[PDB]
Amino acid sequence: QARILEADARILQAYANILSAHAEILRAE
Amino acid sequence: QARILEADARILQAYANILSAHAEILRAE
Amino acid sequence: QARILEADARILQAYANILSAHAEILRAE
Amino acid sequence: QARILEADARILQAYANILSAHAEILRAE
Amino acid sequence: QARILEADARILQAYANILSAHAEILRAE
Amino acid sequence: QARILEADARILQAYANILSAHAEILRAE
Amino acid sequence: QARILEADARILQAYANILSAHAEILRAE
Amino acid sequence: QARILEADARILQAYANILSAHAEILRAE
Amino acid sequence: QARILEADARILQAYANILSAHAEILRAE
Amino acid sequence: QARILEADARILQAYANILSAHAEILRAE
Amino acid sequence: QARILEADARILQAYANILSAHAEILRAE
Amino acid sequence: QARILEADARILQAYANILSAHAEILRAE
Amino acid sequence: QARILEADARILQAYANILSAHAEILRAE
Amino acid sequence: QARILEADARILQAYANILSAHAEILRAE
Amino acid sequence: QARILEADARILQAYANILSAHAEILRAE
Amino acid sequence: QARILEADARILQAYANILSAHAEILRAE
Amino acid sequence: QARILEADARILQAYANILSAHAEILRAE
Amino acid sequence: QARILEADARILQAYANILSAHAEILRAE
Amino acid sequence: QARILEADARILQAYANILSAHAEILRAE
Amino acid sequence: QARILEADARILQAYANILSAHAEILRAE
Amino acid sequence: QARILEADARILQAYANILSAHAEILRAE
Amino acid sequence: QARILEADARILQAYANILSAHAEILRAE
Amino acid sequence: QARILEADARILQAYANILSAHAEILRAE
Amino acid sequence: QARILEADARILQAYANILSAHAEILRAE
Amino acid sequence: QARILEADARILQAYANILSAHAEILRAE
Amino acid sequence: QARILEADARILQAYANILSAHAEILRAE
Amino acid sequence: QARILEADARILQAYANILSAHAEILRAE
Amino acid sequence: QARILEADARILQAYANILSAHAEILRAE
Amino acid sequence: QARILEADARILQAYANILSAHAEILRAE
Amino acid sequence: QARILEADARILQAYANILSAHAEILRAE
Amino acid sequence: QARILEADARILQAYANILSAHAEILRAE
Amino acid sequence: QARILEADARILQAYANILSAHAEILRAE
Amino acid sequence: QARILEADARILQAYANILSAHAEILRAE
Amino acid sequence: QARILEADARILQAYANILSAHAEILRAE
Amino acid sequence: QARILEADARILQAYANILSAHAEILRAE
Amino acid sequence: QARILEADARILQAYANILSAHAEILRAE
Amino acid sequence: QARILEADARILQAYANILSAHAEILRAE
Amino acid sequence: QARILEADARILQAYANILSAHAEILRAE
Amino acid sequence: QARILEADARILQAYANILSAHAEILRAE
Amino acid sequence: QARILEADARILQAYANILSAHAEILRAE
Amino acid sequence: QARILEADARILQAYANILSAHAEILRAE
Amino acid sequence: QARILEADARILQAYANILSAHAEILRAE
Amino acid sequence: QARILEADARILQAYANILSAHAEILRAE
Amino acid sequence: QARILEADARILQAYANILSAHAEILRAE
Amino acid sequence: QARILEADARILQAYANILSAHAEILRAE
Amino acid sequence: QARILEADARILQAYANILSAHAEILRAE
Amino acid sequence: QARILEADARILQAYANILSAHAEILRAE
Amino acid sequence: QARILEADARILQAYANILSAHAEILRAE
Amino acid sequence: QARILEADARILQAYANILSAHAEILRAE
Amino acid sequence: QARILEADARILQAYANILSAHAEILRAE
Amino acid sequence: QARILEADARILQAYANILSAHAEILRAE
Amino acid sequence: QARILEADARILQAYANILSAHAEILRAE
Amino acid sequence: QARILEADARILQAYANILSAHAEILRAE
Amino acid sequence: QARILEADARILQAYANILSAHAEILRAE
Amino acid sequence: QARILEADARILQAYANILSAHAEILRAE
Amino acid sequence: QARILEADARILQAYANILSAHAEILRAE
Amino acid sequence: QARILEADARILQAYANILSAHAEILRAE
Amino acid sequence: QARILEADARILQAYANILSAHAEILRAE
Amino acid sequence: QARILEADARILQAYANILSAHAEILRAE
Amino acid sequence: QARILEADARILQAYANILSAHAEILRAE
Repeated sequence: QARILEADARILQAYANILSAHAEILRAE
Repeated sequence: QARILEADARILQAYANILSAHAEILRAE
Repeated sequence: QARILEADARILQAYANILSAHAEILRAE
Repeated sequence: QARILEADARILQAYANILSAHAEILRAE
Repeated sequence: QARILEADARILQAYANILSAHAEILRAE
Repeated sequence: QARILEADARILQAYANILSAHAEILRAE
Repeated sequence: QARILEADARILQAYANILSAHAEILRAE
Repeated sequence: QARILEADARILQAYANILSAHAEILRAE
Repeated sequence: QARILEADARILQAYANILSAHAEILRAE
Repeated sequence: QARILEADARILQAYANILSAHAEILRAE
Repeated sequence: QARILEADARILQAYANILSAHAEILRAE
Repeated sequence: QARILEADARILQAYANILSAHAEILRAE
Repeated sequence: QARILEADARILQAYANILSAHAEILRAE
Repeated sequence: QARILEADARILQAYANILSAHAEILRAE
Repeated sequence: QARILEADARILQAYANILSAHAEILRAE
Repeated sequence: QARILEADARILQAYANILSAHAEILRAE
Repeated sequence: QARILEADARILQAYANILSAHAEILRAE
Repeated sequence: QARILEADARILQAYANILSAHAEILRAE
Repeated sequence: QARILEADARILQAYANILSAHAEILRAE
Repeated sequence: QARILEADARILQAYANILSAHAEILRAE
Repeated sequence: QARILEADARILQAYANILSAHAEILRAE
Repeated sequence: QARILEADARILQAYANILSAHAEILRAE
Repeated sequence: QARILEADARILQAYANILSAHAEILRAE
Repeated sequence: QARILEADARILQAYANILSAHAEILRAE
Repeated sequence: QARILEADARILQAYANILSAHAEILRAE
Repeated sequence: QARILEADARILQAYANILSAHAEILRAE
Repeated sequence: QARILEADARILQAYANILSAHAEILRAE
Repeated sequence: QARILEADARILQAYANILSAHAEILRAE
Repeated sequence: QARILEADARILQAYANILSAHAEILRAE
Repeated sequence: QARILEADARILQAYANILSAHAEILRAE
Repeated sequence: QARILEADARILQAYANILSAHAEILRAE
Repeated sequence: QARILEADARILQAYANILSAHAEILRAE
Repeated sequence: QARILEADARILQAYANILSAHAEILRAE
Repeated sequence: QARILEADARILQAYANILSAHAEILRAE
Repeated sequence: QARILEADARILQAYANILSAHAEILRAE
Repeated sequence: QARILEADARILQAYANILSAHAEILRAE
Repeated sequence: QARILEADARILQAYANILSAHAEILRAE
Repeated sequence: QARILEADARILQAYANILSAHAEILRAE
Repeated sequence: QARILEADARILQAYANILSAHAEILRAE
Repeated sequence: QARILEADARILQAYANILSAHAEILRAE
Repeated sequence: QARILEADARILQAYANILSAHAEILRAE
Repeated sequence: QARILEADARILQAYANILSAHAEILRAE
Repeated sequence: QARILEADARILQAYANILSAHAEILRAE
Repeated sequence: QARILEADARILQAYANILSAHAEILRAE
Repeated sequence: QARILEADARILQAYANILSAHAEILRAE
Repeated sequence: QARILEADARILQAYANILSAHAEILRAE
Repeated sequence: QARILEADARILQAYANILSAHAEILRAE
Repeated sequence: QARILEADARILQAYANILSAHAEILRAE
Repeated sequence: QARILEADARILQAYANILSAHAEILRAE
Repeated sequence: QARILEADARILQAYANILSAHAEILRAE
Repeated sequence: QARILEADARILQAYANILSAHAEILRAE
Repeated sequence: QARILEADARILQAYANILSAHAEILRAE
Repeated sequence: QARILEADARILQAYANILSAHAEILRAE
Repeated sequence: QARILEADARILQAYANILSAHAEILRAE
Repeated sequence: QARILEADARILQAYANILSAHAEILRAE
Repeated sequence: QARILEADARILQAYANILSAHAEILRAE
Repeated sequence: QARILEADARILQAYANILSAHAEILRAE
Repeated sequence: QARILEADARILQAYANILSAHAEILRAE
Repeated sequence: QARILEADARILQAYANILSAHAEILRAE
Repeated sequence: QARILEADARILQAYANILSAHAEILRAE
């Protein structure tokens, strides 16, 4: 069951990467 | 029944890989 | 389980970066 | 867990920056 | 945790700046 | 923590300025 | 903390000014 | 703290002025 | 603090004026 | 402080005037 | 000097009892 | 010096009782 | 020094009772 | 030092009662 | 140290009551 | 340490009440 | 350790209330 | 251990409320 | 062991709320 | 043992909500 | 003189109760 | 003279109770 | 002379209780 | 002569208690 | 003088109850 | 002669207690 | 002076109830 | 002669106590 | 001054109820 | 100043109700 | 005598429920 | 005598519930 | 004698509950 | 004799609760 | 003899509580 | 002999409380 | 011998309190 | 021998108080 | 020997008071 | 030997009073 | 006012005539 | 006022006639 | 105002005439 | 007033006749 | 304002005339 | 404002004339 | 007044006859 | 604003004229 | 008055007969 | 804004003229 | 009306005959 | 009315025969 | 009425036979 | 009535047989 | 009635057998 | 009745076996 | 009855084993 | 009964082991 | 029984260890 | 028993250590 929690953590890390990429794209202009 | 949980964990890991790939593609430009 | 908390912290940091970028964009004009 | 508190502090600082920027914009006219 | 209190103080200072700006705008007419 | 009290004092001073401005506006007519 | 008391005194003085202005307006007619 | 007492005295004087104005208005008819 | 007592005396005098005005109005008919 | 006593005396005199006016009104019929 | 002021408050509350008794005289009719 | 201020509050509440009694005189009619 | 401030709050609430009693005088008419 | 701040909150709530009583004076008209 | 922060929250809610009372003053007109 | 964080949440909700009261001031106009 | 996380959730919901109140400030205009 | 996970879900839903409030800020403009 | 799985489902639905809120942010623009 | 399977169904439906939310993110663009 | 009129209204409502009771006598048959 | 009229109203309501009791006698059959 | 009429009302209400008790005798059968 | 009539009312209410007790005898069967 | 008019309104509504009770007497037949 | 009638009422209420006690004898079975 | 006008509105609505009750008397026939 | 009748009432109430005690004997079984 | 105008609107709506009740009197015939 | 205009709109809608009620009087004939 | 006839109607409708229940017994086969 | 007939109707409806429950036993198979 | 028949109806409805519970036992399988 | 039959009905309803609890045991699996 | 049967019903309902508690044990898993 | 059976029912309900407490132990996890 | 059984029930309920307290220990985490 | 068992129940309830106090220690954090 | 066990229960409840006092120490912070 | 144990319980309750007094020292700040 | 009492006496005499007529009708069979 | 007492006596005599008629009807069978 | 009482007396006399007419009509058969 | 006592005596005699008739009916079987 | 009371008296007299006319019409047959 | 009261009195007089005309028309046949 | 005592004696004799009849009925079996 | 009240009075006078005209028309036949 | 005592003696004799009958019934087994 | 009120007054005066013209036209025949 | 009850009894007897015939038919196989 | 009860008993006997026949049919296999 | 109880007993015996048959069928495998 | 108790005992014995059969079936595996 | 207690004992023994079987099944793994 | 106590003892022994089995299972890991 | 006490002792021993197992598990880390 | 005391001692020893384990865990950091 | 005292001593020693550990932790900073 | 006293001494020594640590912490600033 711990694998589900690790997968959720990885999903949230991917979401954070998405948000950081969008922030950098917005700050580009 | 534990195999269902392992399969769900693998599905979530695949979703995280999808999100990371999309993040890298977005950061490419 | 601590990885979930670290991911949440990273998500909130990304949100703060988004807000700071929007603030700088608004202050540009 | 302290990282969550630091992220919340950064979010609130970003909100304060937003409010200060809006105040300066309003005082411009 | 003290950073949260400092951020709250900054938020309240920004609110005071907003109120002062509105007061000056109202006193303009 | 004293910064919170100073911010509250500034907020109340701004409110007093708002009330004084409204009083002057009312006394104008 | 004394600044809070001074701000409260200023708020009450503003309220007294409001009441005096209303009294003068009423006595106008 | 004495400023609070002075402000209260001014508020009560304003209330007395309100009452006197209402008395004069009533005695007008 | 004596100003509070003077203000209370003025308030009571205003109340007495109100009562006298009402008495005269009642005695009019 | 004597002004408070004088104001109370005036209030009681006004009450006596009210009672006398009501007595005269009742004796009218 | 709190006793003198408390006695003044008692006198005013006694007058309030006078007025309330008169009111419930009117109500009993 | 809290006793003097509490006595002032009692005097004002006694006047409030005066006004409320007068109001319910008017209401009983 | 909490007693002095509590007494100030009591004085202000007594004035609030004054104003509310006057309001319900107006309402009873 | 919580008592001083609670007393400040009580003073501000008393002023709020002042303003609400004035409002329902205006509403009763 | 929770009492100090709760007292700060009470002060801010008292100011919120101030603003809401002023709002319903404006609304009653 | 849950009490400190709950008090922080109460402070932020009090500020939210401030902003909502200001909003319904604007709406009442 | 559920209390700390619930308090974090309460803090974030309080910030959400902040943002919603600001939004309905903008909407009321 | 269901309480910890439920608290995590509450934190994520609070962030969802943050994002929705920001969205309806943008929509209100 | 149904509670742990239900909590996992709640976490995933909270992330779904995150994504939907972001979507309607994009839609509101 | 129906509860475990129902919880599995809830987890899968939560993932379905994830995918649908992502889809309507893409659609909102 | 509001009490006499309210008593008249009570008498008429009592007669209304008489008539309604007679009606539901007829209805019960 | 409001007491006599209120007593008349009570007598009529007692007769109304008589009639209603008779009605629910008829209804119970 | 209000006491005699109130006693008459009590007698009639007692008869009403007689009739209602008889009714619920009939109903209990 | 109100006492005699009140005693008559008490006698009738006692008979009402007789009838109600008999009714709930019948009901208990 | 609002009490007299409210009592008049109560008298008229009592007559309205009279007429409605008579109507539902006619309807019950 | 009110005492004789009150004693008669007491006798009848005692008989009512007799009947109620018999009823709850029947009910206890 | 809003109370007098509201009482007038109540009187007119009571007359409206009179007319509607008469109408449904006619309708019940 | 009220004493004889009151004694009769006491005798009957004593018999009522007899019957109630017997009832709660039956109930205790 | 919104209360006076709202009372005027209530008076006019009461007259509208008068006219509608008269209309449905005519319709019931 | 939105309340005054909303009250004007209510007055006009009340007149509209007047006219519509008159119309359906004419229609009921 | 409407109650007896209504009870007869209830008995017949209960028999109708009997027959309908039997019918849907036959239908469920 | 309406109670006896209503009880008969209740008995028949209870038998109807018996038959319907048996029917949905057959249907559940 | 309505109580005996109502108790019979309650017994039959209890048997109906027995049969329905058995039915939903069969249905839950 | 209604109490014995009501107790029988209670026993049967208790058995119905037994069967329903067993059913929802089966359903919870 | 109603008490013995009521106690039997209570015993059966207690067993029903046993079974329901076991069921919600199974459900909580 | 009702007391012994009631005590048995209490023992069984206490065991039911045991089982429910264990269930909500499992649920709290 | 009802006391011994009631004491047994109290012992079992005390153990139930033990288990519930342990459960809410687990829940508080 | 009921006293010994009641004392055992008291000991177990005291341990329950121990556990609940520890729980609310954990909750207060 | 009930006294020794009751004293043991008192000792355990005293320890429970110790733990609760410590808890509300933690809560007061 | 119950006295020694009761004295031990008193000592522990005295320590509990110590801790509670310290707690309300912290709370009074 | 005596005319009201005479009218009430006539109403009660009419009620007595109604009861006597019903008694004669019942005694006819 | 004596006419009211005579009317009450006649009403009670009519009630006695009703009871005697019912007694004779019951004794007929 | 006495005209209202005379009108009420006439209304009650008319009601008594109605009741007497109904009594005579019932006694006709 | 003696007529009321005679009527009460007749009512009680009628009640005694009712009880004697019921006794004879019961002794018939 | 007395004209309103006179009009109400005339309305009640008209209602009494209506009732008397209906009584005469009923007595015609 | 007195003109409104006079108009209401005239309206009620017109209603009384309507009722008297209807009474005469009904008495014609 | 002696008639009331004679009626009470007759009522008690009827109650004794009821008890004797019940005793004979019980002794029959 | 007084013109609105005068217009309302004129409207009500016109309505009274309408009612009087209808009354005369009805009385014509 | 002696008749009341004789009736009480007869009631007690009936109670003794009841007790003797119950004793014989108990001794039968 | 006063022009709107004057226009509303003129509109209502025109409506009154319309009603008066219709009344005269109706009174013509 | 008794004929309706006899007809209902005959209908229920016919239904019982139907059920007995169906039972015999089912028992034939 | 007893015929209805006999018919209900026959209906229930027929239902019991139906159930016994179904039981025998089920036991056949 | 005893026939209804006998029929209910037969119905319950048939239900017991059904349950025993089902138990034997289940024990067959 | 004892037949109902015997039938209930047989029903409970059948339920015990059902439970024992289920226990044996479960213990088979 | 003892058969009911024996059946309850058998039911509880069956429940104990169920629990023992479940315990053995759990201990198997 | 002792069989119920023996069954309760067996149930508690089964519960102890359940707890011991769970303890061994937990100690396995 | 001693078997109940032995079962309670075994239950408490099982609880102690549970607590010791949890303590060892906690001390493992 | 001594086994209960030994079990309580073992439970308290287990609690002491829990506390010692928690103390060691806390002292680890 | 001495084992209970030894267990209490061990519990208190564990509490002392807890307090010493907390003291050392506090002295660390 | 001496072990309890030694444990209490150790607890008090731990409390003294707590107080000394707090004193040193306070003296640090």
